[PDB]
Amino acid sequence: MLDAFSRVVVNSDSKAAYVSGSDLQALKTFIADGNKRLDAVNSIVSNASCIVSDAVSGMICENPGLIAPGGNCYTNRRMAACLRDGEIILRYTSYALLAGDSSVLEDRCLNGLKETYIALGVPTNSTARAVSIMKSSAVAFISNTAPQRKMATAAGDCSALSSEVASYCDKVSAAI
Amino acid sequence: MLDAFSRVVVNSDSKAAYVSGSDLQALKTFIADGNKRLDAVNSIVSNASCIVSDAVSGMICENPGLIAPGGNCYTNRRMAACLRDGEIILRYTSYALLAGDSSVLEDRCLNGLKETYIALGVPTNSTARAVSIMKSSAVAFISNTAPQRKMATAAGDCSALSSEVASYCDKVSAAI
Amino acid sequence: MLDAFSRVVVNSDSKAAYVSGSDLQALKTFIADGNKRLDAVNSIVSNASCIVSDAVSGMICENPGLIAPGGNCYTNRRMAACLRDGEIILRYTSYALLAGDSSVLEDRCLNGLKETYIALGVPTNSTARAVSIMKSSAVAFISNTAPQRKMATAAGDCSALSSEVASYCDKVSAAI
Amino acid sequence: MKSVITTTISAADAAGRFPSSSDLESVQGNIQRAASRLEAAEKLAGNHEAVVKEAGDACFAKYPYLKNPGEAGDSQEKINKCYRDIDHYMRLINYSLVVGGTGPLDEWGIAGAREVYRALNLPGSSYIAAFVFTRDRLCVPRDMSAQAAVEFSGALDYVINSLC
Amino acid sequence: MKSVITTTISAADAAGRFPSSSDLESVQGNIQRAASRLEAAEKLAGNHEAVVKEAGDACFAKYPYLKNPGEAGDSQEKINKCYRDIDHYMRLINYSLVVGGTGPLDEWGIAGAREVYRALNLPGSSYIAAFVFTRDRLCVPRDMSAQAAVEFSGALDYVINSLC
Amino acid sequence: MKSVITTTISAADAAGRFPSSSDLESVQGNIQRAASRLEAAEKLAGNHEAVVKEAGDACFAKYPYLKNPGEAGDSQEKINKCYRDIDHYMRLINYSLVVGGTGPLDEWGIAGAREVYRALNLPGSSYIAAFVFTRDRLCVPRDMSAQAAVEFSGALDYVINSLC
Amino acid sequence: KVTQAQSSVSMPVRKAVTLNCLYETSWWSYYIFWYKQLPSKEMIFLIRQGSDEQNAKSGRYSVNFKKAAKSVALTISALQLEDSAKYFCALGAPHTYWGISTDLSSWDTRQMFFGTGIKLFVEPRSQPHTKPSVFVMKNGTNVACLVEFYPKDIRIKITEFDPAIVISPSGKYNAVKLGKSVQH
Amino acid sequence: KSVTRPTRSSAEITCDLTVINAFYIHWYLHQEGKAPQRLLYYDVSNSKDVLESGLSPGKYYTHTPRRWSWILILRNLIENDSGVYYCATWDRPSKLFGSGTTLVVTDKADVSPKPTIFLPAETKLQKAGTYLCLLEKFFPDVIKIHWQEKKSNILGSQEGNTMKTNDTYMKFSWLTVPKEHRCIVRHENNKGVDQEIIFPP
Ligand SMILES: C=CC1=C(C)[C@@H](Cc2[nH]c(/C=C3N=C(/C=C4\NC(=O)[C@H](C)[C@H]4CC)C(C)=C\3CCC(=O)O)c(CCC(=O)O)c2C)NC1=O
Ligand SMILES: C=CC1=C(C)[C@@H](Cc2[nH]c(/C=C3N=C(/C=C4\NC(=O)[C@H](C)[C@H]4CC)C(C)=C\3CCC(=O)O)c(CCC(=O)O)c2C)NC1=O
Ligand SMILES: C=CC1=C(C)[C@@H](Cc2[nH]c(/C=C3N=C(/C=C4\NC(=O)[C@H](C)[C@H]4CC)C(C)=C\3CCC(=O)O)c(CCC(=O)O)c2C)NC1=O
Ligand SMILES: C=CC1=C(C)[C@@H](Cc2[nH]c(/C=C3N=C(/C=C4\NC(=O)[C@H](C)[C@H]4CC)C(C)=C\3CCC(=O)O)c(CCC(=O)O)c2C)NC1=O
Ligand SMILES: C=CC1=C(C)[C@@H](Cc2[nH]c(/C=C3N=C(/C=C4\NC(=O)[C@H](C)[C@H]4CC)C(C)=C\3CCC(=O)O)c(CCC(=O)O)c2C)NC1=O
Ligand SMILES: C=CC1=C(C)[C@@H](Cc2[nH]c(/C=C3N=C(/C=C4\NC(=O)[C@H](C)[C@H]4CC)C(C)=C\3CCC(=O)O)c(CCC(=O)O)c2C)NC1=O
Ligand SMILES: C=CC1=C(C)[C@@H](Cc2[nH]c(/C=C3N=C(/C=C4\NC(=O)[C@H](C)[C@H]4CC)C(C)=C\3CCC(=O)O)c(CCC(=O)O)c2C)NC1=O
Ligand SMILES: C=CC1=C(C)[C@@H](Cc2[nH]c(/C=C3N=C(/C=C4\NC(=O)[C@H](C)[C@H]4CC)C(C)=C\3CCC(=O)O)c(CCC(=O)O)c2C)NC1=O
Ligand SMILES: C=CC1=C(C)[C@@H](Cc2[nH]c(/C=C3N=C(/C=C4\NC(=O)[C@H](C)[C@H]4CC)C(C)=C\3CCC(=O)O)c(CCC(=O)O)c2C)NC1=O
Ligand SMILES: C=CC1=C(C)[C@@H](Cc2[nH]c(/C=C3N=C(/C=C4\NC(=O)[C@H](C)[C@H]4CC)C(C)=C\3CCC(=O)O)c(CCC(=O)O)c2C)NC1=O
Ligand SMILES: C=CC1=C(C)[C@@H](Cc2[nH]c(/C=C3N=C(/C=C4\NC(=O)[C@H](C)[C@H]4CC)C(C)=C\3CCC(=O)O)c(CCC(=O)O)c2C)NC1=O
Ligand SMILES: CCC1=C(C)[C@@H](CC2=N/C(=C\c3[nH]c(C[C@@H]4NC(=O)C(C)=C4CC)c(C)c3CCC(=O)O)C(CCC(=O)O)=C2C)NC1=O
Ligand SMILES: CCC1=C(C)[C@@H](CC2=N/C(=C\c3[nH]c(C[C@@H]4NC(=O)C(C)=C4CC)c(C)c3CCC(=O)O)C(CCC(=O)O)=C2C)NC1=O
Ligand SMILES: CCC1=C(C)[C@@H](CC2=N/C(=C\c3[nH]c(C[C@@H]4NC(=O)C(C)=C4CC)c(C)c3CCC(=O)O)C(CCC(=O)O)=C2C)NC1=O
Repeated sequence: MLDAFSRVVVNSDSKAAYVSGSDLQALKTFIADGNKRLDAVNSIVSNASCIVSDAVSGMICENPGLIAPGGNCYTNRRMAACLRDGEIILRYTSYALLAGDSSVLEDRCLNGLKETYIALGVPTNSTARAVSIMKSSAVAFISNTAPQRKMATAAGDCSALSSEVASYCDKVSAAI
Repeated sequence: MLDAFSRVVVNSDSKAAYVSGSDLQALKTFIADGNKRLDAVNSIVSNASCIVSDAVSGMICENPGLIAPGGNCYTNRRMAACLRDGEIILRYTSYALLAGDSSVLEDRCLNGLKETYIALGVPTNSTARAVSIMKSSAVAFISNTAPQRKMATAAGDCSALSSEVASYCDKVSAAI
Repeated sequence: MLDAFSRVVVNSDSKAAYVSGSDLQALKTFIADGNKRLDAVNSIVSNASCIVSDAVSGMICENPGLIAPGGNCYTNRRMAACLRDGEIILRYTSYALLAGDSSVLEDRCLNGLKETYIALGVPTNSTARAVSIMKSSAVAFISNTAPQRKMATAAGDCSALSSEVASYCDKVSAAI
Repeated sequence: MKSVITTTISAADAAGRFPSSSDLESVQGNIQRAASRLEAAEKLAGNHEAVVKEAGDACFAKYPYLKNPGEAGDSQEKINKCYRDIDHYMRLINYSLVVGGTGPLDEWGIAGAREVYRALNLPGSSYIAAFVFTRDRLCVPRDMSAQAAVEFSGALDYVINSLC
Repeated sequence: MKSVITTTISAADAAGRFPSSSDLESVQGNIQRAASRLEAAEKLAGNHEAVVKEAGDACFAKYPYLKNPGEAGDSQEKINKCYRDIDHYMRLINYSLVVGGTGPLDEWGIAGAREVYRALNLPGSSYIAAFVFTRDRLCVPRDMSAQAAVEFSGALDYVINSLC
Repeated sequence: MKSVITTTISAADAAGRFPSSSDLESVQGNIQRAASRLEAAEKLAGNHEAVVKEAGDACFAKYPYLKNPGEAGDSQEKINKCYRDIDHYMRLINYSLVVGGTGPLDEWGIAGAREVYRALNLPGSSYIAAFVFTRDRLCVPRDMSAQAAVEFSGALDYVINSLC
Repeated sequence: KVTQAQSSVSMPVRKAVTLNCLYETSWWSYYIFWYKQLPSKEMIFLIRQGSDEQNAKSGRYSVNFKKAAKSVALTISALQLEDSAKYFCALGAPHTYWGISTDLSSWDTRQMFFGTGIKLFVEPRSQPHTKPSVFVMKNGTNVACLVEFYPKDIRIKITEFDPAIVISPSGKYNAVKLGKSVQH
Repeated sequence: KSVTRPTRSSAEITCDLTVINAFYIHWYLHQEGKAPQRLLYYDVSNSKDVLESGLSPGKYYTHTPRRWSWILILRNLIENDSGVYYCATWDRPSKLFGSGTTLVVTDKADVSPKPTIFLPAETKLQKAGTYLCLLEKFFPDVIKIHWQEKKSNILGSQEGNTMKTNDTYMKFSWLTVPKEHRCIVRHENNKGVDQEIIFPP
């Protein structure tokens, strides 16, 4: 897997170039925002069960056909598989957020996930809805705008990290 | 794998319905014919070697090219594999007869059997002929009409179980 | 495996006691010397092959029977096994130094090493000599008193880490 | 689906052997016990709505705290979902009685149930209370025969043990 | 025992390599965050009895039904065991803060806690309520510095997530 | 690509867990040490041509036999390939300083380098001479800060140990 | 089935009116919805009352639900002038998964049964009688006579059309007679 | 808001439901004297129409002009088919409803609303006048007259009732002005966009 630094190095390696000043300054910005990034990852992981359960429950509430017989969330086995998949997707999204790069997510969760879901009959629209609710809740936790759970952090702007989390979730949605 | 009772349950679960009176009556009929079904399974398994060997021999005698060089029954290795695969088909047919449902047959024998035989070069028509001779011999043993074996059973009609065995063999033949 | 903090926690857990003030102060001293500890680990690992070759060559020169026929360092296969074992012991000693605890060394290198060496016929005296020469070289590198290579570090007393390295190597010698 | 027939056939298939005397003997046991099994299943199918109502009422009576905000029964929607869950379990018990084994329950209501209930803040004690009430409410010979009662109470006890 | 040091050393050992730049960097992170997490550990160790008392009181105030007969906490011994369990969890949280990772929690309070609590009819919601009260009750810097509070609330949220 | 972040994330993924306190702590160590290792990377990227040429000159001065026919460097093409290899290693060292781990070196310059150099008759002693000269040539604070020098020399020593 | 027996109820401003709606049902759990249809025919949701919930309240809007009597009559309180509409007692079971027919429908296919509606007229409050000022409007062979008059009793030739009496925002009445005097 | 179509024709019932995650779209008919009743609901995912029991297929079709858009199609219109139609989808607390369009089915002229304008004595008396705008012989009666300013987008304007003249309808509105207040008229038949009338000081 790769991180932001590993991504910069891989990009530089393509041109046989030592890491340029612009890339070095970008990674210095990454480090200077590293405390904010750790804040964001802590906010996601400290509410991971909250995020996943809320997203799956909302996906079910908007689409009660998922829990109807023949639906993909009927059969507590399938329900637990759905909650597990939401937790796995959020875990790899948190990995990507911590790393600053989506390589871990794309290579270990999204790699072959679409065809796996198609073979299993997992509805891509419902999965995308669950991932989008996870995105909204995770972004709210990054920005500390969750109505029912506020995590104390020093005042600042983490819109870059919220946008990064949204980008990882959009990558998850586009992969399927 | 599913039996007749589990097949009824699965059909009822697709409707989120408790097992209806009609399905319960069908399963009660299955139970009332259970001794006949056990006798049918005993008839098949007590002559399984005879059934398989006779069917393979008839398939070869009708298609002597099978034991010719390049034929798929030439090479005692290939003959043993043919007898083994015929015995496996009869074993899964007997499983289906005992269970009253073809789920075990398809899932554990017929899933990918056509593709496997195509890859191996196993002739589909000769395999179908062997399966059909197994069908006729097994049907005769169910109805105790086998000219060279009379299983002592109480007098009655086992044509339903004979038709079930024929349907399982037809499912095997259509799978390949 | 346990580190110094994990060791303190395990010791406190035996009494069902929260980590005491004295233990917290000891771990704070560990942290304050943490830069020194990283200095020492870097000094060992940057000269790991140096140390291993120093030790194995000295053990062979002191006991030329090791490379004589029937000796345990004759046959390049056995010689490379000896070099690999020296490297492994040094690697686990560096793990213990970095962790500030012998747990990793005891559990993953020394556990059963004596009986393995006895079964293989590895001479415990020669192995102990090699480990002691590794101890001398590693101690010299910790204190930056190696005659041939010096590593630039800020002036300070690293005798505690040198004694820790010596204790780990003597624990290796006691195990064998 | 875990049943007598499927268990014996799976064992024979794992051993790669034709159905033998023991397999037919087990199916004979299926035949003999099917009377009580299907009696219990038919009674449950015919009276499940009242049984489910009683089980849910007992569950919420023993645990009124479920109606508190932030708990599982904090709204009529999820009170109805509790009753629907009890109906799902009773339907799976009906399926188990029809099948002759815990197969339907194992695969559709028990597998992953622990993870779902932990993730959704559903205390297993509430399900256990509903099923215990259903088990102890059963009356012989008023509700069913003694052996049908044995099958029904065995399915309920299996669910309870899966939850506790 | 999962910590920074143990994680990096285990990774290096799995790859069979000497400690490298990344391992020393991770131990530097141990050094950097030790001040905050050890301040949290010291505060928790010095005030654990009152913290545990408050957490247990909040747990039993949220769920008075636990005092009903047949429930966890229907006897004074069971209430004392509840407070002792909260004390055990707070001690493991102190151990996690000292260690720098969830190692002590994972091995000594979390692993198998699911099976233990299912077997003994211990609702995880009660533990969750106690730890949520402890987390929300913490004040900055009245109780501890901002970063010590971050580590303490992180350990508490880790326990909560292990329970939900 | 082995680094602090990749190591901790890979360990958490192997254990199937969210990033915990230890993972964030290791990343904090990455934050702390990034200043030194990125200063080293910047200096090496800005002065690599002189460093590479000078390491190559040292390598061929210590081993003038490499110019003999049949040896690596017997032609100007092979000498230029030697300097290009030293440039590749210095670029990989720059990458290692940037990522904070030996990842780039491990995967792009060290893995298989043993087989390549044995097959192409490239003695490891020549590379070791070049890198030892580069390591001992560095001066503090003359070329970089003390800790940038520590990281640069650590990368060089890692390469040397990979070659010896 | 929903049975709103009475329509066109009248109640003054700043008053409380109870709209008595009944229902027939075979559902164990259900919800009762109260919609007002605006003159723009915009069906607007007001309050939701379920079968197994405490009597619903939405500030001004409140419900007095019954289970055995099946009387879920909505009560409006402190009526404003712009509260007159056609109020519909809607019986549906959206968020219900148990206690309905055995169909394979996921409650998103379930219809909301309506009563025939009850129109509410918010008459203005009792107040001293007001003398109206009268202007007769003419532009292009068209005569319109607009008349501050309470109660609705102003009691004002190619063609003359029905006068339109409306409740002014001033808590009074204003009327227009359009055709091709004072009596209040 | 109104759709007038001859008998034995086709009527298009669009609506303004901006629901994105919809799975079913219900079409309610309020025939202004009975209860609003469903004719069918549109299975959005599978694109099926479920007509209620006793009906005949080919009477109602739900068209999808865009993504999240629906239109009810009525073949061989009859007068009984006249009424008000809503597209209804369930929301979390309730069932959301569109603004509702009125379908009047006539057997088979210029039925645009003809603006008769009465520019107003009152400013001498109460220093506050009123502008009343009359619209006559339009079809259908379904119309919407509200008054706005040239500077902003709905001023409280007194609205008289609608009256059938012979077979078309008449309606007026006035705004007790305490400026150029315009009189927006929304009708089916207009000069395509909805109507509008200017008023000077
Ligand atoms: C590292 C990556 C990683 C993943 C992301 C998952 C992906 C994944 N999901 C499932 C399996 C499944 N996944 C789901 C989940 C879904 N059902 C829904 O209704 C939702 C829309 C959706 C989640 C949001 C379900 C229901 C199953 C079981 C399918 C079945 O048995 O029919 C399976 C098959 C094995 C199993 O059942 O566990 C796999 C590999 N697993 C992994 O290891
Ligand atoms: C490539 C190598 C190879 C072999 C070695 C043979 C082996 C072989 N033999 C037979 C088949 C047979 N083999 C025999 C032979 C026997 N009769 C006797 O009296 C003796 C006991 C015995 C040898 C002396 C008989 C009689 C059959 C026919 C069996 C039957 O259908 O009853 C068959 C089955 C197909 C068939 O009917 O031909 C095979 C594979 N075939 C091969 O392809
Ligand atoms: C150890 C396992 C085991 C079995 C093998 C069966 C054997 C078995 N079969 C039947 C009973 C029967 N068995 C058959 C079978 C047949 N009769 C025919 O003429 C057909 C050729 C054939 C079809 C397969 C019939 C028709 C009956 C019904 C007779 C009756 O019930 O009186 C009975 C009931 C008593 C009896 O009638 O003898 C039993 C115990 N049951 C078991 O528990
Ligand atoms: C059974 C088979 C077997 C062999 C094949 C040899 C191989 C072998 N050689 C050496 C050891 C050695 N071999 C050499 C030989 C070399 N000197 C040079 O000038 C050249 C570069 C090179 C020969 C071309 C040297 C110099 C050492 C000692 C290394 C040192 O300590 O520096 C060692 C290490 C032990 C020791 O110090 O003796 C071993 C295992 N030994 C065995 O037991
Ligand atoms: C994780 C811990 C770890 C270790 C510490 C080693 C321990 C170890 N060493 C050997 C094996 C060996 N170890 C040695 C080493 C020695 N010979 C001498 O003369 C010296 C005195 C001494 C080293 C100082 C030799 C020579 C062999 C090979 C013996 C043989 O094959 O006969 C073996 C058997 C397998 C093999 O040959 O690789 C093992 C498990 N391996 C591990 O995985
Ligand atoms: C990620 C990698 C990494 C490391 C490798 C270390 C490197 C490192 N070492 C020290 C710091 C030090 N390093 C040493 C080391 C020693 N001095 C001697 O004279 C002894 C021979 C030797 C014993 C091992 C000492 C004594 C200090 C203390 C000086 C100080 O802290 O100012 C410092 C603090 C600042 C400084 O003074 O340089 C740092 C960052 N830390 C890291 O984060
Ligand atoms: C399929 C499973 C199944 C059950 C578990 C029962 C459960 C059940 N029991 C009763 C109803 C009843 N159940 C009993 C039975 C008893 N009361 C006692 O005090 C005795 C210990 C015991 C045997 C006399 C009685 C007496 C009633 C009627 C009064 C009551 O409601 O308790 C009712 C209400 C409807 C009715 O039967 O009148 C239901 C649903 N019924 C089923 O169909
Ligand atoms: C095939 C078998 C099968 C089941 C057995 C059920 C089990 C089940 N229940 C719920 C979901 C739920 N189940 C309940 C029920 C409860 N309310 C209480 O007061 C009690 C604690 C508890 C019953 C005793 C509640 C309350 C929820 C929703 C949780 C919430 O978000 O509030 C869910 C998640 C999907 C959903 O929201 O419907 C599932 C799979 N469903 C199935 O498909
Ligand atoms: C190690 C963990 C740790 C905690 C989680 C707290 C938890 C805690 N809080 C209080 C007790 C208290 N704690 C506070 C502090 C605060 N109260 C608020 O309402 C504010 C949000 C916040 C900062 C102003 C106050 C004001 C009291 C006394 C009043 C009360 O009991 O609420 C006490 C009893 C002893 C005391 O008076 O301090 C304890 C143990 N203390 C700890 O040592
Ligand atoms: C090992 C664990 C570990 C962490 C969890 C972090 C915790 C941490 N976060 C910040 C620091 C910060 N944390 C945030 C976070 C946020 N603030 C907001 O208002 C947003 C809602 C949110 C976006 C995620 C911000 C904005 C800062 C910058 C404040 C500063 O540097 O002064 C700092 C720097 C000093 C401080 O402010 O305390 C630290 C140590 N670092 C670590 O080493
Ligand atoms: C990123 C890695 C990096 C290094 C390894 C150095 C390596 C290096 N430094 C110098 C350049 C120089 N560096 C020094 C300084 C010193 N002289 C000594 O004897 C001490 C060891 C040291 C600290 C006092 C001097 C005196 C020169 C010029 C003379 C020379 O070439 O030795 C040169 C010669 C060319 C030049 O730069 O002008 C080279 C190759 N530079 C880098 O960019
Ligand atoms: C009853 C059926 C039901 C649900 C379940 C939810 C599900 C849900 N949660 C959301 C969105 C969401 N959910 C949470 C989590 C939530 N906030 C907290 O502070 C805590 C502790 C939470 C645990 C539940 C957050 C933080 C958000 C971000 C947006 C927000 O709520 O403000 C969103 C919006 C996603 C989007 O923007 O597209 C949905 C649909 N909605 C429903 O109708
Ligand atoms: C000489 C080349 C040769 C063969 C070999 C056979 C092979 C063969 N066996 C059959 C059919 C068949 N075979 C058996 C097996 C039979 N029962 C026993 O218990 C004993 C010991 C048996 C072995 C001989 C049975 C019981 C049947 C059922 C029909 C019947 O024979 O009456 C059929 C008829 C299939 C059909 O109906 O389409 C064939 C072709 N025929 C050939 O021309
Ligand atoms: C010719 C047969 C022969 C040998 C081979 C050596 C082997 C040897 N090396 C030692 C010890 C030793 N070896 C090294 C490594 C060495 N030092 C450096 O600075 C670098 C770069 C090195 C690469 C070779 C160090 C650093 C020490 C520590 C003691 C010292 O040399 O000061 C010791 C002493 C161990 C002890 O103290 O018990 C011995 C015996 N001696 C012999 O008689």
